[PDB]
Amino acid sequence: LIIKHQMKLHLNELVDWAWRNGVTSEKFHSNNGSYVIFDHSAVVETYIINKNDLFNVTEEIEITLDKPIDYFLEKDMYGNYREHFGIAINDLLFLNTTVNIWLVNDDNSHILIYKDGKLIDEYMYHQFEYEANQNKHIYPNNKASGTYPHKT
Amino acid sequence: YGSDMYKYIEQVTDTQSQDLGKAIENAIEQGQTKDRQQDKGHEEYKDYEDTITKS
Repeated sequence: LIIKHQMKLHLNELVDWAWRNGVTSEKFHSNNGSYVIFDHSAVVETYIINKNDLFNVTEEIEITLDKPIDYFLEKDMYGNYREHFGIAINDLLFLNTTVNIWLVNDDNSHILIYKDGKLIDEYMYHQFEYEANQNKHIYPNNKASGTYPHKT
Repeated sequence: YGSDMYKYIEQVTDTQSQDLGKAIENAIEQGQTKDRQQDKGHEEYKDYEDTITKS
């Protein structure tokens, strides 16, 4: 169960993500045409990069029982709701009692991943990911934060 | 030969153990209470005071 996740990151977030998920050599372009070049997992050359510049990066999050999940919500068969941070699903002491497990997406939106004793397949997960936060209005805000740097 | 021989020379018994326990207890309690109070009051009184004045 591997899920593509495309996001836009500032320079600090992009550098952090690149160093955590090792990149040997790659050039990342930004919203405003600035670029940063990683060579041998070390920053080498950066163009004129202003604040609020957005870089597009796609990361794969894979949801499996054995690997840890950053934030999930578990419902016992008795009716108790608990939340667990950064532990695998199998790491629960008594997985026998657990009925449902929902991933949490930092938007306070729950996506069902574990029901009826088995993981949710990829396509039902896509359906639930669309379905969880339908009426999510994002604030519209645009600032150019740049101008053609050279004298032309 | 070697050092291990000493272990046999003086009877040595190595003992290990490991106990791993798990326990989940779930208790559900429900309670209902019904009360009913009914009171009655009744009081009656009488007074008499006679004042006689001279001036």
